[PDB]
Amino acid sequence: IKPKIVKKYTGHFKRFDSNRFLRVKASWRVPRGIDNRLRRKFKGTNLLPKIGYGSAKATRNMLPCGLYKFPVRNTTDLEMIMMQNRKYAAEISHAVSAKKRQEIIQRAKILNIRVLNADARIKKQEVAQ
Amino acid sequence: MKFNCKVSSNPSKARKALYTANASQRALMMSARLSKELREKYNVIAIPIHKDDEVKIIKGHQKVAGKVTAVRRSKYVINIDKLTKTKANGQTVPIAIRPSNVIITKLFLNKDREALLAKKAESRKSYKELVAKRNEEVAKAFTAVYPALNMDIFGKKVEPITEKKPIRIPSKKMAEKLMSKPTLRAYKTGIKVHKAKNAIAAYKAALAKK
Amino acid sequence: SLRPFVTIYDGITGEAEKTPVRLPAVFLAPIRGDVVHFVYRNQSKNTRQPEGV
Amino acid sequence: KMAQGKSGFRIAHAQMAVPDMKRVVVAAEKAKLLRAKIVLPKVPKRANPLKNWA
Amino acid sequence: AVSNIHFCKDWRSKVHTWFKQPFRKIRRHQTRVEKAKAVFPATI
Amino acid sequence: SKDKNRSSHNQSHKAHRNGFYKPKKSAYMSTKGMNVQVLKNTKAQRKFALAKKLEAKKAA
Amino acid sequence: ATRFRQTRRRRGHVSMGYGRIGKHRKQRGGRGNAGGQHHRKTWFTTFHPDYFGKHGMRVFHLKANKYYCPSINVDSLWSLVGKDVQAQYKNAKVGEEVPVIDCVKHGYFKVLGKGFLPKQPVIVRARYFSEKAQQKIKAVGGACELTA
Amino acid sequence: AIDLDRHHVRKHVSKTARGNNAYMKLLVRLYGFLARRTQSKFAKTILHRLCLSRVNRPIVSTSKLACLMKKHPEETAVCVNTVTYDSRYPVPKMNVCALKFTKTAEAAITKAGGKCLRFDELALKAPTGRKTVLIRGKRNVREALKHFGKVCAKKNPAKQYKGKQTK
Amino acid sequence: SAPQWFVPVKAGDAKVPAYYPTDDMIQEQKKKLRTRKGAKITALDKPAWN
RNA sequence: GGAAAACUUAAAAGAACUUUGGAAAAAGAGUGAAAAGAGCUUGAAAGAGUAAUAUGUGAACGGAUAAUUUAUAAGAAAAAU
RNA sequence: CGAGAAUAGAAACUCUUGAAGAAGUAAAUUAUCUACCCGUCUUGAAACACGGACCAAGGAGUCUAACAUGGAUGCGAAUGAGAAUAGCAGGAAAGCUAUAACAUGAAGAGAAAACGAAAAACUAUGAGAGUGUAGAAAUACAUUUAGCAAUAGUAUCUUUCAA
RNA sequence: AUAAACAUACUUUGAAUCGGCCAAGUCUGGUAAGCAGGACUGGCGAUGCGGGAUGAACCGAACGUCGAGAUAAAGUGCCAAA
RNA sequence: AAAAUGAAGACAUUUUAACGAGUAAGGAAACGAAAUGGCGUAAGGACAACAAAAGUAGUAAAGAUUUAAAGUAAUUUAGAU
Repeated sequence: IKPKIVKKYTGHFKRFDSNRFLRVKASWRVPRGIDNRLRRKFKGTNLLPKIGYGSAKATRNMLPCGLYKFPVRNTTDLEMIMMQNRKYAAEISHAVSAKKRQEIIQRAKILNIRVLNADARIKKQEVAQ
Repeated sequence: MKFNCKVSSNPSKARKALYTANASQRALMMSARLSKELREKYNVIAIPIHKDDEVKIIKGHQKVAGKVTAVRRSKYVINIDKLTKTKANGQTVPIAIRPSNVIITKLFLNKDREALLAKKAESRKSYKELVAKRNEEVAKAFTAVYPALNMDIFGKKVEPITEKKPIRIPSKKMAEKLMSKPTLRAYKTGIKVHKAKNAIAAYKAALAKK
Repeated sequence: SLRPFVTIYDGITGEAEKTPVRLPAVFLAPIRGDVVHFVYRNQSKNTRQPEGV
Repeated sequence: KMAQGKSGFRIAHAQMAVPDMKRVVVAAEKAKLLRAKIVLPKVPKRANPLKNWA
Repeated sequence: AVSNIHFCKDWRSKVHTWFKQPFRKIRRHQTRVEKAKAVFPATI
Repeated sequence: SKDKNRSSHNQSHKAHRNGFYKPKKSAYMSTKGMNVQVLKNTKAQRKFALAKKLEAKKAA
Repeated sequence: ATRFRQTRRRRGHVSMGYGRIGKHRKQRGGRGNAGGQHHRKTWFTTFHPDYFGKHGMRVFHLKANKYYCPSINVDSLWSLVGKDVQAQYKNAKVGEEVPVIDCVKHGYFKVLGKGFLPKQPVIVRARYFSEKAQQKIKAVGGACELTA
Repeated sequence: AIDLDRHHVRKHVSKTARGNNAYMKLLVRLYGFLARRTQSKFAKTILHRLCLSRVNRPIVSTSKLACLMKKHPEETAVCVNTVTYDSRYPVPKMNVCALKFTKTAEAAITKAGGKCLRFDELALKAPTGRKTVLIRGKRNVREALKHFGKVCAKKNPAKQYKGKQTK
Repeated sequence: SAPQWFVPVKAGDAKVPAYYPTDDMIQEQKKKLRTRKGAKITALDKPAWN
């Protein structure tokens, strides 16, 4: 069972004039200029973030697989989402070593918890093995 | 903790005093431990290293033994004849070794190491009699209050108190209402997690009994 | 105000002392997080050493 | 009693004597002063009587 | 309220800070103790 | 640099946002500056009624 | 707490909450109480209507210690000794011992007459007395004593 | 669009105890439940007054409790505020329920034979309010209220914040 | 009994906590994905409701 | 009056011999855990060079909607009596 | 013929496509529609109005002192006394203790001398609590009592030439 | 008569602002002015959208993100939907 | 906004109804039915494997370059080098 996750706008809200100057990054900033084309909602350039774009509360922050995210740093972190394995999914942190990742992956299979980094930091077993 | 106001616990001032230490104080820093055979003969733990002293390397790639050919107090290193590297074109050069990674096996004792090894021996004995004197007074006080017991009970295994008397205080009812939201959700999560761990152990025990 | 009894244990032998001691009334004071936060916010700045360019 | 080692300081009383809400709830239920719990009725959706015969 | 602040003169060089206050206590106490040691009823 | 002198434009719209504050009832009940003899008559009766009331309160 | 100021909520707005037409300039009409009679006159008139001028006579070297005279009303006399002492001597009269409420020891030099006294005799000793204070003390059945 | 008189803004009534005091929050829950279930105007009044700020919850002294309770002998004064002690006048016997009792005020009520209840004990004894006398303190006796307004006014002048050369 | 959320699986001789049951008392269960019943079969002479 | 300029490695073990070249250097070889190769920890943006791919009549860039190409990416259970 | 009401009545499905890559998403290109240079003073700028070649890093409501309002806090006719300062353990720029000078307030008016507050108050409207009846589900009417806050008006009292 | 309980009455603290411009079944000075100055209202400023080819003010109508349907001003030979 | 429920769920509770343009300007923190909600930089005090070895780290940290995902957005998360 998994609901239909509907996104109202799948594009990116890019900062105005970010495509013309390299000093203006693409992270959004509301234009406060008194003569700004975008902030006056001219035809053609009237795309600003609003609360109306917010996705449905039921299907918010939900990964495409149908579950949520729950970062783990060791095996004991998995024990917090073993009652909710139909709701959460383990996501090993980026700094966790390869030796510790095997223990988490091995235990999470025991507890029937999905891991979203199941093929992360794997050894060189890709050629000649 | 340090209680002397004259010395400083600043890492920046510690390193600076190390790099600007004169030749007199650079010799005491270059000290190595005596081997088991030499420790039993002289009852000395460590002495500053010397030329023609034989040592054995205990940390590093090669644990060879040799004779100290150079003590370089400016670099804070020493040189061993055995440990050398050929300098590409064919000639060999010594490899520096920190004195703390070697232990002395044979001593070069002309006339002053006899003075030093003797002086460092009486110091060891005089401190042992001081520790012994203090350790007997602590024992003398402990028995004066617990005559049936012995001071040796502290060096053995400890048996915890198993009694679990509870106390009724009219604040346990509010304990969850005195928690902030960040720390209440963590407290209740740990409760729910522990119950699940306790429920599985109960289920496992039934199968083991079965 | 019963103030229940509190047991005193021996640290060496582990045997509880035969005479319990009543719970002092300071343990029934109101537990105010806000008032503590007021005081702790202030007193935590009292160890600071002067600085300046 | 006023403190001896802290002149002028006395332990305060909480805003409530017994900081528990349960004993008051059971007293009014015993005294039959509380109405019954209410579940909000399901509000029917608007229909078109000119076309929906039901 | 009509403000009355006499800051129009150079107040920055008129500032006296009491950072030596915790150390005055130790200094005076050590002299009081040393006085009694020297000749005890001199600090009487 | 001549400027416009005065305009009533937007003054009635401004005046009706928080509209005309009527006075309270207590504004029409003031008696300062009334007739001198009428004030004397009213005070004489009030002092007579109050004294009688307080005398009765003292009896009971 | 500089993280709770308004500067942190106005990062991004150009004028930092001071307006575009009327900028935030150095002065807004002078330095201090300037223009007390020219362009801030409507301010001093409105909020300090007696700021300018002179009144009363000059005292070249005032002695503020000579005007020091703490005062206590009659209704607050018995608090100087306590409600427990007051109840102890509640049923006394002329002839037997009555507590003496001295006020100079407590720091009050004058006794004024306001409020009511408990219907008991008392001996009030102070430096100065009021005309209505002494009436209320004597009517209750007490005495007035002077000091210094 | 639609032509309204005004747009919906937050109503300026408090509906919870201000601050983080755990006990005052518990009282709001206790009387929010009582007002909702019993549907009594008394519990609505206590719930409304518990959510006023400190400045709007003025104190009532034992002198005012004594006078207001004179013709109410077997009654319980209910004041949602601190109760201070008027040392000038005697304290009769009375049962008072209040948020806080001053050390000197509580000892004066207790010694005279009265009882100093809190707001949980009152809800246990008179939840809907049956032998209660609602009492609140004066608000206009604050020293701030003197200085509000224009002191140049002809009718009710203000009180002139003092400062430089205030003759 | 077992919690409703607990579906034990065999451990490949790996490290498991003290509370987790061992292999000898774990019997695996086939994953079940079909929860809707199929269509019924009626008489050949009668017409379908659909 | 009055600046700028910090960092190889654990250790110089700072390539060392051959071929091409007038020489500087380059290509091998070698040291080192790793060139980190002395313009030496990492190495961003602006600006170039090489490789792959795509587009084209007096600006260029952005947005909505589709098409084409490429990439990502959803499963091992199982019917009626 | 027949509403109400009473008695008996029945819905569980198909086909296509997808790990030989379904549904969606991203990037590039093409096509239709659409799109004037940002910041700024200005009634009004895309402006033939000014600054801006490009990138990185630095870059502008801060601190001290006095007052007021307001939200949380402690105590309450008191509050503070981390005023100096004097002690304690511990070695401590931290912590604790100090029947204490004083600061603000408890009393106000007058330039000053000289004074220094009750008829143990009154009137109006107002918060709350019961009882009964009824609709009948909630809830509405009648009656008894209470008079807080607040606003206004008053009698009385202190000071002033004047309230 | 009609409307009005997120009604009504406010209290305190404070920001910005007082260069304005336009239209008209209006007026005064002027030959007149996209000139100067006023009375009442609505706008622009602070405002995008559909229409007038283009336009600060005109006409319709004032804006959370969208799907479908009737519409407004105004249009229906092609650009351009009819 | 109003009803309902309420020691802890969770998505800052459930239901119903109305509403949502905007320059200058305002809405400090906290406030269970919360008197606007949040993201980011650095430093200080605590918390971070509850059975006596208790956050991550040479089985690869920080940083950098990119590929994808979550969020209306500020930004966050993970893979590869």
